[PDB]
Amino acid sequence: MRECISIHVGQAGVQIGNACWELYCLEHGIQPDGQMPSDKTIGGGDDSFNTFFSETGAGKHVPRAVFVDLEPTVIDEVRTGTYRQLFHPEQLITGKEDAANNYARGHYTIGKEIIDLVLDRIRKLADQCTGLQGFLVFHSFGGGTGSGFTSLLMERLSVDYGKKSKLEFSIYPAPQVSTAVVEPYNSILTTHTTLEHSDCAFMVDNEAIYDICRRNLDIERPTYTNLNRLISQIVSSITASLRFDGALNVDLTEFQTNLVPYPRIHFPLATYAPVISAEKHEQLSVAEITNACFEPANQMVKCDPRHGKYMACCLLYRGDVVPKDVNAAIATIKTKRSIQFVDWCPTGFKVGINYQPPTVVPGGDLAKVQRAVCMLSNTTAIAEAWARLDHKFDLMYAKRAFVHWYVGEGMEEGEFSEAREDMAALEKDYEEVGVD
Amino acid sequence: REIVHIQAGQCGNQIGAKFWEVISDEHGIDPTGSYHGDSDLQLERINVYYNEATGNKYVPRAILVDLEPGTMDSVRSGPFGQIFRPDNFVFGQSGAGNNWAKGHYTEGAELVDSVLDVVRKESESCDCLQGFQLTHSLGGGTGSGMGTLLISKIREEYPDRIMNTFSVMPSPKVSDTVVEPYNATLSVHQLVENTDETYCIDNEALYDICFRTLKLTTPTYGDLNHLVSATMSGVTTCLRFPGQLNADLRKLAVNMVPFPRLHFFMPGFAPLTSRLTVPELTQQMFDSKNMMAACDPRHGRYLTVAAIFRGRMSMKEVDEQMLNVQNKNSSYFVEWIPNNVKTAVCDIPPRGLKMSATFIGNSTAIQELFKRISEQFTAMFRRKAFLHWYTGEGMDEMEFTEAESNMNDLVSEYQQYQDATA
Amino acid sequence: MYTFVVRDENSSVYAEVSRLLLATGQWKRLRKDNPRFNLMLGERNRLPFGRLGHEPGLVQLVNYYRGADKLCRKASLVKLIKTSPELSESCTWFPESYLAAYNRRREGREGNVWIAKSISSEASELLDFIDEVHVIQKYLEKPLLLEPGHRKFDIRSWVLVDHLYNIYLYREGVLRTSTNHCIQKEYEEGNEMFFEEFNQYLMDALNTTLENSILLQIKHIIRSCLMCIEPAISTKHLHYQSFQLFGFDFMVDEELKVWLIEVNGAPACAQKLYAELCQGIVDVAISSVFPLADPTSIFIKLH
Amino acid sequence: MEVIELNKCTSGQSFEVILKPPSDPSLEEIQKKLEAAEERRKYQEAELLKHLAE
Ligand SMILES: Nc1nc2c(ncn2[C@@H]2O[C@H](COP(=O)(O)OP(=O)(O)OP(=O)(O)O)[C@@H](O)[C@H]2O)c(=O)[nH]1
Ligand SMILES: Nc1ncnc2c1ncn2[C@@H]1O[C@H](COP(=O)(O)OP(=O)(O)CP(=O)(O)O)[C@@H](O)[C@H]1O
Ligand SMILES: Nc1nc2c(ncn2[C@@H]2O[C@H](COP(=O)(O)OP(=O)(O)O)[C@@H](O)[C@H]2O)c(=O)[nH]1
Ligand SMILES: [Ca+2]
Ligand SMILES: [Ca+2]
Ligand SMILES: [Ca+2]
Ligand SMILES: [Cl-]
Ligand SMILES: [Mg+2]
Ligand SMILES: [Mg+2]
Ligand SMILES: [Mg+2]
Ligand SMILES: [Mg+2]
Repeated sequence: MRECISIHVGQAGVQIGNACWELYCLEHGIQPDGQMPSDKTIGGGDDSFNTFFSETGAGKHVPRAVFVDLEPTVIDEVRTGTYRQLFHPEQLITGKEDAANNYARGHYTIGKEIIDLVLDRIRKLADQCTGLQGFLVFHSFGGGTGSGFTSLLMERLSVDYGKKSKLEFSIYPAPQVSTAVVEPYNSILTTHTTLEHSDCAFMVDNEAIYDICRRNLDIERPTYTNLNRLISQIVSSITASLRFDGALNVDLTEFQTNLVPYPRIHFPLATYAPVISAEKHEQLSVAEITNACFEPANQMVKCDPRHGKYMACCLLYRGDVVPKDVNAAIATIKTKRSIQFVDWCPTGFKVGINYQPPTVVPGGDLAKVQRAVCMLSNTTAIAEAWARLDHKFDLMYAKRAFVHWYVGEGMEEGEFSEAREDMAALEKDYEEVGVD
Repeated sequence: REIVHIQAGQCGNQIGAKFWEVISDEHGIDPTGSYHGDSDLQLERINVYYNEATGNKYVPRAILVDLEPGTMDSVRSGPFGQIFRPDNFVFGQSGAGNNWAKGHYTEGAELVDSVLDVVRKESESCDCLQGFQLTHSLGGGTGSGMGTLLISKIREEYPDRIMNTFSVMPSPKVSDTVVEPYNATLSVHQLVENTDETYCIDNEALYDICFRTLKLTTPTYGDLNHLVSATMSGVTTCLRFPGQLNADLRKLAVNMVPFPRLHFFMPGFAPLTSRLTVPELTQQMFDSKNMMAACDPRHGRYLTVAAIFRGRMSMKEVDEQMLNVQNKNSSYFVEWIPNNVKTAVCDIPPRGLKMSATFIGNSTAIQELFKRISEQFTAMFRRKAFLHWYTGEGMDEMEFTEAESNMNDLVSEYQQYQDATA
Repeated sequence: MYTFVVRDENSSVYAEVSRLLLATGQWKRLRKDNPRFNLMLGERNRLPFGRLGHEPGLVQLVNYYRGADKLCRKASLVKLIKTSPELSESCTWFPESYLAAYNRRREGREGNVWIAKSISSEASELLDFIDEVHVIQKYLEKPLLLEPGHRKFDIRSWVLVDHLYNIYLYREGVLRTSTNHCIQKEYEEGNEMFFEEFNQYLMDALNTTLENSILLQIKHIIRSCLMCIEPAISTKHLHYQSFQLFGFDFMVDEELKVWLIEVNGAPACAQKLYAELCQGIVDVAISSVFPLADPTSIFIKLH
Repeated sequence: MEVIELNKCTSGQSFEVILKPPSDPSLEEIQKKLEAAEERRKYQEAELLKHLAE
């Protein structure tokens, strides 16, 4: 049993982190006080769930997590919330004053002040591990902490744990719920600095999540709480293989092996179904939920895979599913849909089934379903999201709008252009592997 | 976290005094400093503007400054007068004779360290000081001259904090003395360099609103101030209550200020009508006839915009209405700052209203207000008219020339970005 | 009110469409690069589909289908037909396109002219012409000729595909006669014969009609080509919506069999029809998505 | 449609189905970066104070 350490950075990372651990607890029968009746080896053991939870002699199950934010508002909520007994105070780290939606401020100015404390706390979790796999890092692209501090951390994590895997869950900025005009700057900057240090990053576009919440949960104006409960489902599906007995994506290094042929092209598209309003149902079948994995309207990022090429594709089912029904679903889909792989990869699907249905938060917005699926597919279509972002960047940067705020914090203007050029090369890379 | 508020001169203490009356009410703090509200939202971020004393008393983190005791005697007598920390009244006797030089160089120089002593004491009790907000006029002597002296000195002692002002601009329509253009031009020069955000409150505009809209035959400073304190409530709502957008002074600045010198904001309030749907608020707040700076936004372009809706209403309907005005008048928003209009909602409305909207615009149209003050300044300065009041305090003509030049430069800067295309 | 941008100042057709939208007083033309538009009349190449449908509160519509080039590129079309089971290796109405065929055909005297572009009977003669990517397709050789004149021609049809993937055939087509009007311009016609007259000729000279001998086949071909790429280009559940105007080019042989030559993704129009077609475009393709305030269709819906 | 590597546990199963065959900085350098940015902030702060002293 090899441990996984989760790290939540910035408001978005922290709040998503909150929802995930709530779900994990519900999924494993861990109560908020930390006790886990179904768990028989008190104070230890090497079960699958132990990859995410350590245990104390008292039988408390303790997330292998760290929460970090440059201001205490969001984390204070964890400290006082439903699951406050889960966390050791040393796992929650707060500064006094935030990054003000300024990458340079989060990375250079304030990051420098707090990085060693964060690394110390992580080391304390690492030392408690018999065989650490690596890290899962949750953050926004747009926030000054989520962007700037996260990239500094990722660099330092490469130094202190060079042989370890690092996976990201990244919130890509959407004006619909955006709190800042400069989020494109922070996004390109953090992507440029983090690229060489991340092995696999799952982008979640708030625009996509927003629309799924309106359209399928009949929510008129989704809040972060709505958004995060959905996002947590998707994350739970992705991390299930690490926390339960299984044979697919069973350690972090396998996420890369199955999904990332080219290191720089390490952003898999996630697609999830079914999302069903709890305020109403006819249970979708294997064929249907699987077919829904190819509908843009169900993706974590709105783009058109029909006009791109696949490099790899995993299907992750939870609930009442047998291989038979999956293969039949695939066959039918292959002949009615546009699915072109890069001609230097096999046209196939790695498939994982977990008999336990998705769990839902009591009195949440999601309905219980008997079967669900999350498709991870490395497609070049996701570069659409890079192109949109890079475009917004170019509009502001051509007039240097807001640039003084970043120079003001000690960053050189030249870092803007290095970062943009690296993204230009990243768009080029996608172009080649995907265009005829 | 904590903000430190300063009010300087007659105007500054008069709007300052109304501002505390208004927000003290919204937060359920009576004139004795005691809380008596029916909600936690009131007390959740109350520390941004109030210190806490024993007996669960709340005391404004406010410093009152004047070179003349008149207005501060009036404030200590006014309704909420007893709420202010008596140690925070700092005043001279001489006055400033509506003369920038006296406020900035002579009479004011003598009093400034006493103020900084109180400023310091207030900053040392702060868990994490955000920065400062100053209220004042630019047309007089104390608020204008001493106020900008305070600002420079504050910046020297706290160079990494945010400096925010509410600056009342002079207008002939509502004028006390002929030298207001001089005092204002001298002051703008300081503001361009030493503040991060300045809400430009145009007395011309406040008058036109009291007269043409509110249909008031004889607008008084009392009327003018009701508008100002309502606006001040609105623009600080994001700092005082729970919210995601522009929740503190620095995040507001990063969202609203694309270029360091272009930080002069055109505020707006709705409803305003003589003797109420979400569409109604939205149309009015963007209406030139609602702007508290006397400028036509249709004569320029918005670089950035913040809108704060208050009260219980449909978030869905809010979002819709905003996206309409924006997508329907998309010619007036610069194309090279994507998504430059940000919106916030707060469930608590101001006193006496079901809902209200506050508008905060960074428009290039603002250059009109500076061009106006520059024209008035130049009419006199060509003939060195009334200069002796200033040269008599030690100032040289060259210093007037630089101020003029720098303000003219600011105007040219706004025009540059009004002509910029993607 | 509705907003649109114009990113192809050369498009003859949509230049007229913009003229009508404006003349509706309910459409504002925004600047080329203003992203807050309802309707994009996009550039003929490198249209940035990736940036459509991501503007909150705006329903966005564009006048090109992404992927439709698979039909409108000589070489792409051939691949599509050859390798697409519902068109099939052996398809009735498309001329063989790309040696084994050159042999068979020059095995007997019967043959053997082929045309090539991006005409000759000897293979090497134009096979060297190329090198000195192209397609080679049988040159019908047995064209249907008009009298008087004993002359060849081709038929152009205009097809509008809306956001719902309804397929609309403009009731008016034209014959370009002797074939391009650009080459020719370099008979009471102007080298353009329309349907009224050509139907008459068909009745006069051949005792048949346009609908029966030719139009049926045209409808079939159009419906077949477009149904084939529907799953690849449909915008049914996409974050933005497409419509597009196509020009199909046909050749008719002496046995009155219709042959597909190509499809154009950016067609012009008969000068006299610009009015009627363009108005139809705004009616079925635009006003259907963005309705105005407060017939006799010019289109044949193909189903 | 070859189905390979079918593994079965009590909590589900996994397998692969195929349709068609296949047709960085040191601690040192980081510290310098942060320190250089810090010096640049200090220089700008020193210029401001110098200006204020004038
Ligand atoms: N999905 C989701 N997005 C969030 C959440 N919180 C913030 N965001 C998004 O993240 C971006 C803002 O960044 P934050 O994470 O709040 O900023 P930060 O990391 O705390 O950095 P600071 O600027 O110092 O506060 C915007 O695009 C928000 O819409 C959340 O809980 N869920
Ligand atoms: N296989 C073939 N058999 C007989 N005639 C042919 C032919 N291919 C092309 N032509 C003739 O050449 C003319 C134009 O050819 P073609 O359509 O392939 O190129 P083109 O793309 O230059 C102009 P457009 O795109 O507007 O149709 C046609 O009008 C037709 O008369
Ligand atoms: N809106 C408003 N303007 C004022 C008020 N008092 C003075 N003014 C304006 O302020 C300027 C005079 O400055 P004042 O504050 O009286 O002088 P100071 O005490 O020397 O700072 C003129 O432009 C007046 O029109 C007030 O209560 N409200
Ligand atoms: Ca155990
Ligand atoms: Ca590495
Ligand atoms: Ca004296
Ligand atoms: Cl290691
Ligand atoms: Mg935040
Ligand atoms: Mg006065
Ligand atoms: Mg032709
Ligand atoms: Mg062509």
